[PDB]
Amino acid sequence: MVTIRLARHGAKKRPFYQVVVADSRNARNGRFIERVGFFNPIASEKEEGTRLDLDRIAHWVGQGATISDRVAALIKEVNKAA
Amino acid sequence: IQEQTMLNVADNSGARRVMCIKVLGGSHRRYAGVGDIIKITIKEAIPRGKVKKGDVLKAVVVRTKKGVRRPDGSVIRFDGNACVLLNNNSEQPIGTRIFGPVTRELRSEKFMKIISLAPEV
Amino acid sequence: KIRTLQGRVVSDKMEKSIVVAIERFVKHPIYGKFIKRTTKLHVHDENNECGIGDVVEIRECRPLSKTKSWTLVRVVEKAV
Amino acid sequence: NIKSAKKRAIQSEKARKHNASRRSMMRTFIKKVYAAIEAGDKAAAQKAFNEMQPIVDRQAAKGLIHKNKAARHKANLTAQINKLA
RNA sequence: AAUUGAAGAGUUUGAUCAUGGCUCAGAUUGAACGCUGGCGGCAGGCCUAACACAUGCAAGUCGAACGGUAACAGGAAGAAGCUUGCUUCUUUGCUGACGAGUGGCGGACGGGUGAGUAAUGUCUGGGAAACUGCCUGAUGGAGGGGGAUAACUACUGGAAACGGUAGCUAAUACCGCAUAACGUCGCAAGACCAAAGAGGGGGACCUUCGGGCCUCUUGCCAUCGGAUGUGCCCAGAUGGGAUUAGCUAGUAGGUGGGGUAACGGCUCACCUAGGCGACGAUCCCUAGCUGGUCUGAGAGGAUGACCAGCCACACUGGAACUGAGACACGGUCCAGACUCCUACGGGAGGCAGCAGUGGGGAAUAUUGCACAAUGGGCGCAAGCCUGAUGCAGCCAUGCCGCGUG
RNA sequence: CCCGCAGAAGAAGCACCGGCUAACUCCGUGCCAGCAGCCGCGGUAAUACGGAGGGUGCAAGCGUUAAUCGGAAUUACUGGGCGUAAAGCGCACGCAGGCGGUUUGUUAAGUCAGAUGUGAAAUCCCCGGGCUCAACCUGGGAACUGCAUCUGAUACUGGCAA
Repeated sequence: MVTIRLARHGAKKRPFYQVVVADSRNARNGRFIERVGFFNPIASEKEEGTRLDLDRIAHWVGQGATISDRVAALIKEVNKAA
Repeated sequence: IQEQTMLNVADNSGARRVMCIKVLGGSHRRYAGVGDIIKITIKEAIPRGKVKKGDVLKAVVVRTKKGVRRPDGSVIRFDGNACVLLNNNSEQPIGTRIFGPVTRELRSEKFMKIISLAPEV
Repeated sequence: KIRTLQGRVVSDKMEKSIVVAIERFVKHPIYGKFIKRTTKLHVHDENNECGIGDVVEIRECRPLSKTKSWTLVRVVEKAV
Repeated sequence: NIKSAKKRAIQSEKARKHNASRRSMMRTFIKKVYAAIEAGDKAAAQKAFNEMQPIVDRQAAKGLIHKNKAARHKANLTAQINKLA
């Protein structure tokens, strides 16, 4: 299935996850269709700890993309009732 | 078998055709074709074999078109003559694997290895 | 509406088919001189209409044979 | 035994026997339609076509004929029994 | 904001000026060797033998498909220390759960390697003739039967993969009948093709007392869509050698027949004699290709280590089966150029997965921990698996920072 | 990561010094031993060999080797030459190919302009942010100098006509 999932792209002990849409069969850091946004688990003063293109996530959910547990959690954190 | 007999080889290390140059054992022994030892040369060899063309060494006859007679009168005849290559001094098989049928008279002394490696006895 | 390539015909000895040379004016990647290059395409012919030396317009289609993938001249019904 | 590759070998053998049986029966019916075409008589060719058609449709439904083979077999033999006249 | 950018010198000569080669100062590395060596962070680490591999793991899961209980728990008609549960029966699947089995999905992903491959490959740009499990939208069905088998039971094959011989049983295993259209074939009339349940809770009624009945969840089938993956075509680009110039009969087109999911010489019969090539065909040698990387002021020259995309291979050479997807790393069947293994007759295996061993080399690491995270497989979920991955170990291998006041 | 404790405490080598190339004297040896990338040094006063002292570079590294590019404009498209330094076929006719005097009309193939799709992400460059800093990770842009398609111009080239 098409999945909207995280891809670990950071350095050692400091991960930086790219929230990305990809086929489920591909590797974690491999081929993807489009890049929705990002999420840094390392906490900071910035409001860009997580950024998501919710329009693209809605478009792919309508197309049939499934959402991972971490992506659903990040969508619950990045909403109108934040 | 006899002198000037072209023979096939069963073992892998022995390569294609061999020709008997002397019939070992005895003074004017003419025909020895059952489990006897014969001196051979290599008349045509493939490069995959360890031996090469023109190398003199011993053999033991394993299959013969004349055929060995069993005690009850049974005759086991093989199409085409075959031998297994042996060292001149140690009289042990150079070839690691034996191909083809062998006969139960090849059981005495150093030929248990030949019939153990052989498929059909 | 449709991609068309235009070129002269080299042999009509094929039955229901022709070979068309398309000449392209390309720049050399290093020396910069505009050199002329030729691409020869096997083109399907209907009713053997194209005879040698004729400039014809060809259109990409499904593979009609091995090495054949192009088609007829122009619009049908003989527009004048 | 517990390894899935061995159970896959068992299942592949059983499915090959089953699929060979069904493929053999549909090729027998198709070669019946072709033999009646080569005979040149239309009534037995139409009866053989009417006997072949549910079998080839059913095995396309079950999943080894993949329905475009069924379409091609029906289309070709309908064309041939109509060209028999 | 996003080309802010170019250094020469030594050496021919008695001396000069040219030409011209040689050499140096610079940057770079998957580097090696010698000398020396404190710490940390990030990255890198078999460049040869695609040589041969000991040992351990690298692909399983679902009891919410099913028969069932091989283990672990909860229930005891039988009498007990003459204490009444502090332990036990011909026992039972009754429940939770579960060895093995049938079945479903996954084993085609992820991981490795660069051997082949100078063009069924790659990069860039176009096309139609196609399929597409799992994910999603719309519409409509989901009715009723049958036969078998594994497990099992008894016998039994020198103890090969382990097979046979009888009997019994279940399913979301299998096969028919009905149904039949916006599906298939057909110019039309018409003909034809589908399936399967399970789980959870419940007013009344009837009842095996398990259900019919009412919901809910999920599952099934058909068709048309979407999305995604894949197959196919065309054009351009893609090393060297012309001391390699002529190669090609399924070769080149056509028409019929077959074949594929689909166009197609893909294949066959027949006809026509065509096709490619000096804009390099064919042959030989070499080579995975790209994004990129190093140098360079650029244009170029070199190169494809890591990382990411695409291709190809899985002891060698073939071949098909299952399946949506393979002609399949840890799947089958053959041959063998190899090692183990008898009941010497009867067979097993394939690290170019992760460690590691031998060898080769100038040289390249641990037979470590964890699924905590991110991914994948199964499942409704808990969860199980994951040598992907996250980490750690070793090595000054590179970059960077700090220290030795 | 922070705090605390003791004591400068536990922590410096490698190459070079004739010119290119920053840094020079003395002792030993005497075309020997030996150095060398090139020129070249050594045959009794050696800044060139081997030690010492001094100095110069780089520094947890430093030299040597291998391989690439640069310098090399020494394969020259940018960007070379051919009288004598290497180089004009002994000469001519000539097919392919390359290039073409002048005017007008037409086409827009090359050419130019604008737009659209793509040119994956990463890397490279710019503006920021996070690791105490840097390396490293990362937001956005720029770039990907390319290809295709649509529209427009007609000066040069190409086609056609006169």
